[PDB]
Amino acid sequence: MISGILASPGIAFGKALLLKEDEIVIDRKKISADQVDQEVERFLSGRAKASAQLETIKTKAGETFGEEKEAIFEGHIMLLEDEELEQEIIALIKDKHMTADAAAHEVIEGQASALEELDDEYLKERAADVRDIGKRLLRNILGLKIIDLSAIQDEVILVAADLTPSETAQLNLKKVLGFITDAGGRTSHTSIMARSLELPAIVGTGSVTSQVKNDDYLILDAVNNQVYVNPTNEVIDKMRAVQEQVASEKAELAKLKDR
Repeated sequence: MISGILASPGIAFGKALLLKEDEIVIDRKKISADQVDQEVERFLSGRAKASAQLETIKTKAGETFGEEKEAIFEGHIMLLEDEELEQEIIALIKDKHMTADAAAHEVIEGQASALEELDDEYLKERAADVRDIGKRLLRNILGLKIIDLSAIQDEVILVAADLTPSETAQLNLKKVLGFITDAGGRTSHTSIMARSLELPAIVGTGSVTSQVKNDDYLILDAVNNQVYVNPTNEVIDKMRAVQEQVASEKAELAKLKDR
């Protein structure tokens, strides 16, 4: 079947919520000196909103997990406000006649690749987290729609190949019944949420993200390390009784202490 790494015990039932994102496309058209002024406004002005959005998330990381994680997000903000990167990005637009989205991606292309050459869990993770900062800037300059994961109204299971610390830091723990992703690794941030929250979870799904679609009915067994896809009603009744029978057994244990 599908055997994952089992993060925490606990049976849960819910629909599959797949997170689908459209790839970002960069425009490589060369602009004229007349539109160059517009690129700087979108860039300088974009930082106005990006600095604010990233700044708000920074607090969520501290109010959600504690000051220990808040320091990591504070460092990312320093990169965006580095006066050094600003001069380089501005020069590329005016020197190479590149669009703000195009010039910005070039700088981000080397910042991420450079961090990958370091063999440290902190610096390496910074490579992936830094790339995320560039994606946020690109999404704001083009006015791309932003997915608000905190606006979920139906409790369901969250399924994704992997979540980045920023997305996990802003995830709403009250609207998600559990997490099931295909990132079985000690460095998987999703696994860390499960250990601190002890909520039932799995990460070594392997390739379930490539075999399930949003709205699929999934049962998390968190007992024998197996997930059921498209289970029959007869099978659902069998699993529903096992988890529920456990809750009733706890009440009976209180009466067995007097004999």
